[PDB]
Amino acid sequence: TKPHVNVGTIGHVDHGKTTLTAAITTVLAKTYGGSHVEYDTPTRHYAHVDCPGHADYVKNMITGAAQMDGAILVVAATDGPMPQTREHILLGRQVGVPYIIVFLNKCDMVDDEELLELVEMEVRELLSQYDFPGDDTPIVRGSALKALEGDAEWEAKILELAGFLDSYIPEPERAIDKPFLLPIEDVFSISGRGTVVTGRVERGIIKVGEEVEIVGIKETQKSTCTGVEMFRKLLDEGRAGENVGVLLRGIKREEIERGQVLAKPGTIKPHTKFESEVYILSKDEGGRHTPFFKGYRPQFYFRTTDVTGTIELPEGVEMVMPGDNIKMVVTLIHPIAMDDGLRFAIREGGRTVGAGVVAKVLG
Amino acid sequence: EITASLVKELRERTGAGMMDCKKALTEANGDIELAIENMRKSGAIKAAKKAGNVAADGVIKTKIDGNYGIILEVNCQTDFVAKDAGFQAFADKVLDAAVAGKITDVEVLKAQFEEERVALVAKIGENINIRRVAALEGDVLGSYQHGARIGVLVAAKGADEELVKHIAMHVAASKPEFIKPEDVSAEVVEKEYQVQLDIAMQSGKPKEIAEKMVEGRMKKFTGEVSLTGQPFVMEPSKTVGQLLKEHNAEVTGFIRFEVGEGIEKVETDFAAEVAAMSK
Ligand SMILES: Nc1nc2c(ncn2[C@@H]2O[C@H](COP(=O)(O)OP(=O)(O)O)[C@@H](O)[C@H]2O)c(=O)[nH]1
Repeated sequence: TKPHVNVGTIGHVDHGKTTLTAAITTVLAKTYGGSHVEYDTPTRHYAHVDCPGHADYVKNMITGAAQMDGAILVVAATDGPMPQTREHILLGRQVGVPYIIVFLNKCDMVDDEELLELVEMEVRELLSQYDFPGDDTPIVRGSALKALEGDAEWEAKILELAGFLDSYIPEPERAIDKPFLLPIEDVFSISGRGTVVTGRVERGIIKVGEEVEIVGIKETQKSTCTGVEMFRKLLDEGRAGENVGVLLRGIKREEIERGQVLAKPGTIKPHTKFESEVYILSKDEGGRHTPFFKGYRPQFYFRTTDVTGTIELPEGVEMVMPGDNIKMVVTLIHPIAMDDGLRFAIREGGRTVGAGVVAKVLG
Repeated sequence: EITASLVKELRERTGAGMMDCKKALTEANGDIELAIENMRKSGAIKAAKKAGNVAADGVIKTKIDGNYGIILEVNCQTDFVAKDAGFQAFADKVLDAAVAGKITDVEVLKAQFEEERVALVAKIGENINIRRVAALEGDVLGSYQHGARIGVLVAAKGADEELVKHIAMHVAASKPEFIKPEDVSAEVVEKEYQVQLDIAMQSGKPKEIAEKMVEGRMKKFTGEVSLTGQPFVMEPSKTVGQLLKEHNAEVTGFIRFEVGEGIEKVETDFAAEVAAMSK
């Protein structure tokens, strides 16, 4: 299957994001044949969204919209960066977009080479101010509208941008290529065979003979896989995406529980305290009807289980209303296997009232 | 004499568009001050072009000076601009002036700041609008800001800083439109009575039953729209009226603004807009 890359455009309302995206689709179709937009290069398939609003983007990211692998910052060369260009880039930094490419639009309306260079240097300096690698950032001098009007010269610049999408955004790592992880759903005992834990392999592959760690909730344990099965039939291995039962050596039924994960040794750790970005459902989205305050003590649902936590609101924030998005520091009552980027639900009484992403593990 | 370096200098001073700077400087024979003046006239026409755009984002700001408080809405098109330091500084400057001058007529505030607004629009490239302003006067005043999107002023008697803050937070969350249930006019209560009786009647409730149910609904109605009849958001087993009585306090006034109130949410379909251009 052709690699999938999630990109997005960000920039001033007037600087041509829509025109560019249309031009990318048009030129890639003419060249290579065949809400969000999609387009393909010979080597990659792209899903492309717009980022018109800061809060809107953060909410979308939290509620499930796949994070951008890369962003295209669109700046018209006629103006150069706007004051709010730093807020566009600051959004990128805040959600941690791994790469930014710049498309300098409307270069057909700028005659002076020295002026294009001033604009370019400003953009590089802004990028570096927010710790993007401004010196090494690809900047394409193009014209969305003229490319869309089929001017050969400017079509080539659309193809150039596409080349950088291809070369500068590394191929996103596939689940199967990541270190093994299975979230445990159920635990059964089998006499004359031993303990079996079930779940859907989230990443990687588990084979008979391989060591695993059992991580979260309780002190980590290690075991060896002595079998893998699917609907009571033995498999040589279990792969990412597959619902399996993993048979374990020696370890006993009472020593393992739902909410723990099976993992390749050394690749995931349990934590209790983390920084997060959260979104609280509105009433119409089936959420809370009323605000909560500093003493709110919900459950945090990680993969297969709830863990109670307390919260620390940001400085100056005393109230959270339905529909809000905010940052919060969460301290769980016991550890759970986690990495930066892990999504969770916020629940009360077993009902989902919000969503979050782990931004930064602390302890 | 229109060097890149001279263009650079004018751009750092004004934050104006690169090409706009080049043009103004060229017409001014290189005089920076004259170019800034030229850009000033140009800018009114740039802003006029944006004045028709819906500006439903922006900020609410509040400021108190003793017995006088101001609440203010300043709009822009995107929340990226609402966060920008320059937009923030403009809204703060407008606020400071409204407090200092005790200005409650938004057209006075608009007139005072039109030139600055235009220069800001010309450089930010979004419609910006000073939309509304109000004052609250009171013995004790407090405010609450729920981020930039909701602001509240509360006026009280007999209430300490914390109590006033908590009532302002309550108002922000629960949007009463009256202070007390008895402040709802007899005329409004009688109209709402007829609304509810019509509804109750057509659901098959016999007249005598409907009438008595609706009398109950009117108490619920004037409670729900009044501050003192609402359940206190921080302890909803009590009303705000009970809270105030526990503290031997009263509320004499409040005002809540929320950004974009009364401006229709424009929906955007990015995929469709891209397809439209793909002719
Ligand atoms: N001159 C010129 N204008 C462009 C070009 N690409 C985009 N634009 C401008 O971009 C504007 C619309 O694109 P966009 O920035 O997405 O704004 P929106 O569609 O109004 O939300 C149009 O008014 C065009 O003038 C280009 O290559 N040349």
